[PDB]
Amino acid sequence: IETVPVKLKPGMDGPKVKQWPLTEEKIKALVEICTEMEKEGKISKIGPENPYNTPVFAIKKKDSTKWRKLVDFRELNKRTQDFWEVQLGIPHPAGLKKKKSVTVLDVGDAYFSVPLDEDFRKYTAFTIPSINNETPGIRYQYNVLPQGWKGSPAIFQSSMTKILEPFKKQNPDIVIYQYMDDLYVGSDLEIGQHRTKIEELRQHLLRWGLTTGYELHPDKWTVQPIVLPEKDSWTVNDIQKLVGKLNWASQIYPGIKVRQLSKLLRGTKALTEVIPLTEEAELELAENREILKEPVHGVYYDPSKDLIAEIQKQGQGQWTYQIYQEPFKNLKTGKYARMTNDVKQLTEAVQKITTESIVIWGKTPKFKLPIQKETWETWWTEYWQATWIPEWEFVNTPPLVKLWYQ
Amino acid sequence: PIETVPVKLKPGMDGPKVKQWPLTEEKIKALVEICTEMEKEGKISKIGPENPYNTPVFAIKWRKLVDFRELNKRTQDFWEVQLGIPHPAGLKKKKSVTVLDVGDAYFSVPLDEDFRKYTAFTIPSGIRYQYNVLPQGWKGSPAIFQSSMTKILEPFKKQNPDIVIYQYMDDLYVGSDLEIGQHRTKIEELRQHLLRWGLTTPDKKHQKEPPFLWMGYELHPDKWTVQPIVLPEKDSWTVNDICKLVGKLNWASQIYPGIKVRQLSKLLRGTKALTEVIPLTEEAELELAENREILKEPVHGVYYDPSKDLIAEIQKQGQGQWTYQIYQEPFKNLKTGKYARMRGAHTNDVKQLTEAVQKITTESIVIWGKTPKFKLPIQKETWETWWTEYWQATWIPEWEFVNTPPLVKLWYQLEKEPIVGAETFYVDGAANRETKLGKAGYVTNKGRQKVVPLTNTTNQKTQLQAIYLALQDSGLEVNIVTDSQYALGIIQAQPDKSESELVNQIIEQLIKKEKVYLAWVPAHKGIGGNEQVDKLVSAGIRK
RNA sequence: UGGCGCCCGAACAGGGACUUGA
Ligand SMILES: O=C1Nc2ccc(Cl)cc2[C@@](C#CC2CC2)(C(F)(F)F)O1
Ligand SMILES: [Mg+2]
Repeated sequence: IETVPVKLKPGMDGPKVKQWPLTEEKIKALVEICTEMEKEGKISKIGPENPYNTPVFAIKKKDSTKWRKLVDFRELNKRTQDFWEVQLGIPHPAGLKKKKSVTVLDVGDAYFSVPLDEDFRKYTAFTIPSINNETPGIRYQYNVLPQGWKGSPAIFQSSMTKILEPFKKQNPDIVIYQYMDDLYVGSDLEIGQHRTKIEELRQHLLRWGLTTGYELHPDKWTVQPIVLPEKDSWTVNDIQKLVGKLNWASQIYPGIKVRQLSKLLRGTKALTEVIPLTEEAELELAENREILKEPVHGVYYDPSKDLIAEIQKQGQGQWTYQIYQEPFKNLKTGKYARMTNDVKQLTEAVQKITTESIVIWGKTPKFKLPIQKETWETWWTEYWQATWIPEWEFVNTPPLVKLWYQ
Repeated sequence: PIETVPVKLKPGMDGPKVKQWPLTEEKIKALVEICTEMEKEGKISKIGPENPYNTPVFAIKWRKLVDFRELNKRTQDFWEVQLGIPHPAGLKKKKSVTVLDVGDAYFSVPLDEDFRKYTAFTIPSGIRYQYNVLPQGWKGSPAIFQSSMTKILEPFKKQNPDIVIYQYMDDLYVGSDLEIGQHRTKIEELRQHLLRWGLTTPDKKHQKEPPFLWMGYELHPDKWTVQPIVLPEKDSWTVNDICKLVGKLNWASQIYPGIKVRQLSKLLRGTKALTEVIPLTEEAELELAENREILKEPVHGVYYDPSKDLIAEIQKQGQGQWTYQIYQEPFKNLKTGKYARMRGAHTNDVKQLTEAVQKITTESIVIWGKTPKFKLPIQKETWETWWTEYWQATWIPEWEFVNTPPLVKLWYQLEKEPIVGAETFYVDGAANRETKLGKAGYVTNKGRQKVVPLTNTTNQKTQLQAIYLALQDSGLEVNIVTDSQYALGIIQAQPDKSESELVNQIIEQLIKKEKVYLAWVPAHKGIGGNEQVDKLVSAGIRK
């Protein structure tokens, strides 16, 4: 095959990201699989000629024992953003988000059959670290399309369509969408039939040599709305907490009012004093209740703007997240109560949130993780199971935004 | 027979063309002698007319030293694969170890044929020379030599997996578990193997024996330690001396246990001139005396044993100082250290302990590639309450409780619901942005209002002051309603210490309280008594 | 002369809380 010329973003140089330290177990795994990759010709050892480097991690996908290489191409993806979005971007179908079942295959093994542009292999370089820096880390390139690089599916989509066209013709009701390395196969058939079609698709890929959470239910996803506390007797603290929550919610819902509620707190009263809601106050509170359940009016997805996902730790294994582009314009607010370990729960929440956005908007969000930068960077690879990696930043959660749910 | 590493300049740049500085009689005579010797050895070739490039050449017997500033910033960027160095704790016990100083290390690796012309020379009376080998001080010489040396050692390390070879800037550490007689024979094989590629290493007679002074460490075949650290016994201390003292005992902290640098490091704040005689504080003097006592006896580390599991016992030194002893066997510790750093203005023991654990985990992965089994001085229940009721995703790996006198615990806890029968205190404070004549006060449901003028206080300081008034004038149980997220955020974190003295006074007042509820109400919304407080604390400050 | 580590200070950008004025 002829390599597709890949041009880096003008005015930007290849990645030079430092390799994060890896445990001896991961380093041993990486050397075992990278030596095999070099033997097969997928990678080649390089000298100090090129200064580029992308951190490489080792993970274990769900329900798997063999180790899996996870190369962090987040910086390379940014440095080549034009190539894989406008030149060869993959359109996102708006149908799979409404499908009963959306299976997530792993077609990233078919990219290694496509050679990579020689002038671009320099930027796709990674170093395998050594414990205690005893020996120099092993430096490798990619003689074939790297998987986890957003440009490989764009280059391979020409071959992927030919692979899936015979399948899609016979199954027009299946919405197949690949983001980076997976293949989100959505269908409205029952669970029994849908798995059969996935097996048919899997057998479809094997005939071309493409060896193959795992299954999602987009139709069963509902945004968790803001719910105000309900009680027979209201204390001064309860009204104060309610007014503070409603006052903050006014930034999201313009129709929220706290006028009559504040009229109950006129003088200086004990926080435990029981305040009997007046008729006007009760009516206004009811008005706020029905506004909150309604969706945020005027909020629409803007493809140009990057999605931002904010996660809050509600405690007891419950996490609340909100996906937005502009502040207070939440495109989707949810909760990850599935959950032991805070980092394990946060990593699972990040992967679940990212997968939800991929099948809804076709793009991972920017994550505002409520975790220390060093704690996450050290333990996030022990629970990661997704081939893709989103962009995250670490923030200090304000105490009064954690009250998305009491 | 060494394969050259292709090199090229940065895009749009060309080889430097610098003027040669007229050398003196004693420099020119020596330089030509060096150039003639290297030329006869093939390390330099004469390219006068076809190489319109030049670099500054000077002598600093005489040793040639060319400054490659112009060429260093024009050559392609290299990847320094090994930037850090191995901590001796990460090494492993070896029965026999030898150090081979690679004579003419860089000068044995040929330079790229297309790049030699850019490293041109010029010596007055001139004569032009170019480097046929890796130059000294060049940007690519370290990376290229390490790559070239690594490829030279791979066919020998593969044949001798038992032998462990570590390569540094110039010296080559070849450790082995073989006997002295057998080890020397194997080292000769490496010396002959290296000689096949032209690399020269010293013989046994000209070799060095342990200890091996390496990057400040004094490495033995079975134990390691930092090089002898002697602290000055002077009377008057300057910022330069404190910087030397802090650095010297920071090096010792990784082996010597219980090294405190908190007080001495604080003396470096607010001082710029290095000649300013710092009046060493009693606390700083006390720490310095303790550090001197710790360094009285020699402390030797131990090498990593992969067959055993790492332990990491952490101790609390007080005042935000932590000490950890990473070990595998009892009382024989591979490495020690400290975590005196404070993340943020406000912290407590539990949050600091988690940060200290994370720091140990990060340094343990780089050194040993595995996290240790921590032995923290914090109760399991105490940690459970913290991380369960904390907004971060804090987590620490498998750890065990060790009962030491300085246990880690939460000095106070804020009630999750209003306290029945406790007088409510609505607290707020307004600070002028020009005259800084702020004001703080509180209003309670029992008609007990108070105000105290403040000076040189900020908006933030006044809010904390208003909280402090409520705790002072309340009983054991107090309900505090503050309309500021700054004060709420600080107190809700349950800090035990902080740089600010205003918050510290609050902490010592929160502990005395058996029950404290800190509520929050939006400002300017007329939320009951909070509106009244703003009237008192803004009568002559805000408008 | 370059690199790394620690500390101090300054300028930058963003991510927040808050005050005053228009
Ligand atoms: O594995 C080991 N064990 C060891 C034991 C004692 C000494 Cl002094 C040195 C080592 C060694 C090393 C090294 C570099 C710091 C100098 C060696 F490579 F073997 F030389 O690493
Ligand atoms: Mg105010």
